[PDB]
Amino acid sequence: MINHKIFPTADAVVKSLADDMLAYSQQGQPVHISLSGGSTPKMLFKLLASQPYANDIQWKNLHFWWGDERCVAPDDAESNYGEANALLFSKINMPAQNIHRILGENEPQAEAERFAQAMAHVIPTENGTPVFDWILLGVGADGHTASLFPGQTDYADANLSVVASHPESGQLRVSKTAKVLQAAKRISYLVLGAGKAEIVEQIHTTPAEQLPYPAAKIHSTSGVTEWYLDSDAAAKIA
Amino acid sequence: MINHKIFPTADAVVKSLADDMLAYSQQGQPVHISLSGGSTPKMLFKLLASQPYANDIQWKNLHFWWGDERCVAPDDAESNYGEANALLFSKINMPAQNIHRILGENEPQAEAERFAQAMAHVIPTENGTPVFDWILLGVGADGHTASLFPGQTDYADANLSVVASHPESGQLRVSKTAKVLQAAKRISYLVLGAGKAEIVEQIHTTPAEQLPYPAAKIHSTSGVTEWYLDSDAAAKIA
Repeated sequence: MINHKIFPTADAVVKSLADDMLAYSQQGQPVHISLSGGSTPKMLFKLLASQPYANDIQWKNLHFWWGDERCVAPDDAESNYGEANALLFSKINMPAQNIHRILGENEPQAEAERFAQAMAHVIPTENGTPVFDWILLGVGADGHTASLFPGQTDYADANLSVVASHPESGQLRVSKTAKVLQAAKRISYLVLGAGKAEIVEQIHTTPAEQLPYPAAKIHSTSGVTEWYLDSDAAAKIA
Repeated sequence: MINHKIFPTADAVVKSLADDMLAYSQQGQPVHISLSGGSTPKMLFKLLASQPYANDIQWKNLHFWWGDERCVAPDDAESNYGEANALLFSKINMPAQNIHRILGENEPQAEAERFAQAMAHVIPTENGTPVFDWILLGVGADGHTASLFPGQTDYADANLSVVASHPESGQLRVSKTAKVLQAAKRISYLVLGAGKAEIVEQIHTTPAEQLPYPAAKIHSTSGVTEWYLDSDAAAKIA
């Protein structure tokens, strides 16, 4: 199933995400959630750290993992974990073991392997692949998602993680592979702002086969693939 | 906000709707639902009458109304209520008082007025207009919804209901007006099958002001407007 949601504002998108985080936490069983970094996740973290979310969300039932992470120390300005910690985790009461950071300070190939083994060990699996309850994703102006970049992504990668490099900066990242995104119950591309209007129009109107964009090609095989836009991102299609 | 959902099968569409019907019923308070007739509602009624829905849905909390009704006796083949009753109501335990049919056997104008007063009396209002929790809508091959037909719909009608005549047969209907649809918390256009692919593509790609279709023009003002499609109806856009 595919679900496209167009909200009037970025704030409305983030509220809807926060409401879902709360609902997940009330279910009772562990919920494994994969986090992206960037401007929309930043907004989400700030709302989640505020009342009444900070108090009402049952953080003990939620597990945070990362769809990708920059290979820098967790206190570096470019750490996804570091930003989530600064805006959210340091402001709430959540079991430390429910936060599953990628070790960006470590040798990346061995870290990708440790990260993959942790996912497979902790998260319920289907055919050996961890099944996320929810993966939050970005879409770059180049169509990338997590750190799966156009022209670098092996869609038949059987591993659960990969070391990839940013195509412009050469920065190393540890990323989930497409396989893990495809295995998830629900993945949600959070695509906000005028800056994304053009790529939205391309993905919306063009067969995925004709595009080089990982975000256009990767969907949950048997679950839900969602596109969250605000009116600015949707301005060319709605 | 606008929500588009594309499901792989008609069964999956109606499953999603029945799950929502269940959840609505579990809030220990009245939920006002407006029903359309036609193939998809038909499928929904059969599912609602099956296990586990027949027994688990708290029918005492749901109130059913009609977005439109054919001005025929309730046991006539052409009655929307009559079909809902044959497929669902006669198979479940639901208070008679919770089923608010349009009296299709009666003089249509005085019936439109009775229907209007009945909605205004018991459904919480906003600026005088009853606010439906959920309105299920069809979209005809001509773009009509409820019994609001292209070229014959007064989008500025301040009344809550209207007598309409089918443009082909002259058959009389009592319909909600556009105003009631626009005031609802949630309206959901249920558009299934290859027969709808062409008009799905037209509504999808053309500004509503350039289209004569009521279903292209009518949305919830401050709530959710949804389009539920199957792969077949989405074939020209996805």
